[PDB]
Amino acid sequence: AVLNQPSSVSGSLGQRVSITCSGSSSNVGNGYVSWYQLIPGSAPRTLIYGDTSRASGVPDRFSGSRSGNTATLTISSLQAEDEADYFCASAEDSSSNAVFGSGTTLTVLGQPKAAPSVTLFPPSSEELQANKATLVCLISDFYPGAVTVAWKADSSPVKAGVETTTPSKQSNNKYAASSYLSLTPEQWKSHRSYSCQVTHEGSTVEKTVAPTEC
Amino acid sequence: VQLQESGPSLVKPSQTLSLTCTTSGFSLSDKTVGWVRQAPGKALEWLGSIDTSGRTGYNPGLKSRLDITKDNPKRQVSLSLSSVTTADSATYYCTTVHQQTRKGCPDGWSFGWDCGFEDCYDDCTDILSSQTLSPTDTYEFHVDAWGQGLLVTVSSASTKGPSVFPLAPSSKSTSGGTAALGCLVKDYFPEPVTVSWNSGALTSGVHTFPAVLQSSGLYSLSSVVTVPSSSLGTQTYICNVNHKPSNTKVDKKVEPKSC
Repeated sequence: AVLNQPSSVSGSLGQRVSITCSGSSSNVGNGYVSWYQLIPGSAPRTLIYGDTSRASGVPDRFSGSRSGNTATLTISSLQAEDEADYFCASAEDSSSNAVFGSGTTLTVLGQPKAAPSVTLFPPSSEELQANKATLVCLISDFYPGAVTVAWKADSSPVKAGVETTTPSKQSNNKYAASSYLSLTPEQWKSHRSYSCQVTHEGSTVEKTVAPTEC
Repeated sequence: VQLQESGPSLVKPSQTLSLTCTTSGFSLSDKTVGWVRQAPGKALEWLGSIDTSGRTGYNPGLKSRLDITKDNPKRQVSLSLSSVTTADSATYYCTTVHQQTRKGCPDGWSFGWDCGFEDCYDDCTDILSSQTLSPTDTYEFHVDAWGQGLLVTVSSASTKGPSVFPLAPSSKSTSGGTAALGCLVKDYFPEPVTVSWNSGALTSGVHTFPAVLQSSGLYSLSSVVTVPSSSLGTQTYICNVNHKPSNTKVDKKVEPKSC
């Protein structure tokens, strides 16, 4: 029981963008569609209510419309802060029976490319004294949001103990990701070095730490 | 208008999830309060509401497990969701909602009262051969104000507070004038954890990464901050980790290495 939205919508800065919301006569055909914006780390925000009315604080470039059982949210000129998930909604058979749309992820294109900054932290003395060891490879300030991460022990590939997060946006609208290598204190002390290597577009950055250097 | 969700961060399968919304800045006899949730990677999902007359309405697909009550003097609204499974792990939002049922007649058709006199008529002049259609009710819904939301995890695994370790700056984390330092927040359950720096005084250049679910079933995350390299000898840096699911807060001073 969801209203049909496209899963993904993209546009470049300044371009026109429309998100559709197709239901039936029993929901959208009721004629009172609402729209909501979800930015990660923020609570949902009401954009449109009653097909076309804008909520408080919503910029004029957002407009809503409805043609029969299909409603449309339109951004007249895409701006960087519009990157978010968007949801339509409508009552059905009752004002207290709400159906939300399936959701649309809006990606705004056009921002400059940026090579990642990489910092590799060795296990802390506190963690080692607690019989654990975690190497932390933090990757920040890159665009586009796709990297490949590999680990080395000395010059040999690491085939176990690695966990890596999916890249997500920082507050400056660039991407960051993290990767962890879990080791025993013995494994850490027995090798001459460990490395985190990050590949982005046509470059690879490798950071190395060594137990003897600290 | 304030909306504050409270309740457990972790519930076991088959148990009953019970949440409370404490409200301020309006009257529960003037505004209706609703519940919405969003499971990870899924769309927003309506739960139900209780209106200014005390009438409850629910999501039909979840009605068999839902109960919503309110206490007007205490300004609180309560939600109960029984027989939970992992599909019920979600962020639960308390909201104020616009709800209205409108009763009307189609285009051209008018009510018997409108035709010049409770049913819908086409020709107000030839009232003797006009058809009497019952009105079609339209329903208005939208969310007015949104609470911040409370993350709830359904699992048989047990709560675990985090261990916090420093990610200390050295010659290998400096980029000339700036240096990266951070905190590793290791082995906690369930989500979420929030991290501030220097009790919120330090905000520029901070990034807290999303957590990894390790093979052990425990989460870990990191938070990093970029600071002036010249400050490392004199300025103190403390990461403040909050794990509400375990009622734990940890402050950790991050000391620069002499290496």
